Amino acid sequence: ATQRLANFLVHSSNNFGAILSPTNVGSNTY
Amino acid sequence: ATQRLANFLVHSSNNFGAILSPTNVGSNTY
Amino acid sequence: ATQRLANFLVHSSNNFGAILSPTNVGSNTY
Amino acid sequence: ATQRLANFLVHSSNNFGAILSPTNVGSNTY
Amino acid sequence: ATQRLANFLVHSSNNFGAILSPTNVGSNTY
Amino acid sequence: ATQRLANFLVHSSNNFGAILSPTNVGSNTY
Amino acid sequence: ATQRLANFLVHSSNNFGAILSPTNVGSNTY
Amino acid sequence: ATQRLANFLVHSSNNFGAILSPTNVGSNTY
Amino acid sequence: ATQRLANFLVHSSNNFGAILSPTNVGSNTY
Amino acid sequence: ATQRLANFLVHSSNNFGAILSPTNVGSNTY
Repeated sequence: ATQRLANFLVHSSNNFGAILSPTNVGSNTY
Repeated sequence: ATQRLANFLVHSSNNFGAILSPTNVGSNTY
Repeated sequence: ATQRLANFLVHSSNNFGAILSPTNVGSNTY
Repeated sequence: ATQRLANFLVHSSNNFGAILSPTNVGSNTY
Repeated sequence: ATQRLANFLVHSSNNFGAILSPTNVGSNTY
Repeated sequence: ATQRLANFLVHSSNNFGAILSPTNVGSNTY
Repeated sequence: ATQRLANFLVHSSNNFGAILSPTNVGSNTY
Repeated sequence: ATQRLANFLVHSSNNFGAILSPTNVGSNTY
Repeated sequence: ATQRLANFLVHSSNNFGAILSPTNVGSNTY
Repeated sequence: ATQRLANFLVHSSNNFGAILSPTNVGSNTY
């Protein structure tokens, strides 16, 4: 059992409210 | 069992409310 | 058992409310 | 059991309120 | 059981309020 | 616009690999 | 726009590897 | 825009490796 | 924009390794 | 923009290693 993972960015959330408008953006390139 | 994964971005959510308008955007390129 | 995965973006959700209008957009290119 | 992980950035959250507009951005490159 | 992790940056949060607009940004490179 | 939701459990995922065998189980009752 | 939500449990994930076998279980009751 | 949420438990994750077997359990009651 | 949230417990994570077996449990009651 | 939050407990983490088995437990009551 082997895994090779190239460069990355990791995040996580939960969010709740009366009004939600989180902005999440990313434009990564190979 | 082997896996090779190129560069990536990972996120996760759950969200709830009276009004939901999260913006999620991404335009990655090979 | 082998897998090769090129560059990618991954997200996940569940969302619920009185009014839902999440925006999800992406325009990735090979 | 072996894993190789290239350079990365990791964050995590939960957030809630009356109005949510967190900005999360990243544009990492291989 | 072996893991090799390249250079990285790690952070964590929870945040809540009436108005949330945290900015989180990063543009790391391989 | 009104919604009434009784007690519940919520989860979400994405998963991938060479071999996948996640177990998800639940037996809730009214 | 009004929502009423009874008692609940919320979680979220993404997971990946060579072998995946997460266990997720719940048996909530009304 | 109004929301009423009863007692709850919230968590979030991302996890990855060669072998994954997280256990997540909950049996909440109304 | 108004939100009312009853008593709760909040946590967050990211975790990774060769072998993952975190235990997360909760049995809250209304 | 108004929020009312009842009594709560908040924690956060990130954890990683060769073997992970954190225990997180809670059984709060309304």
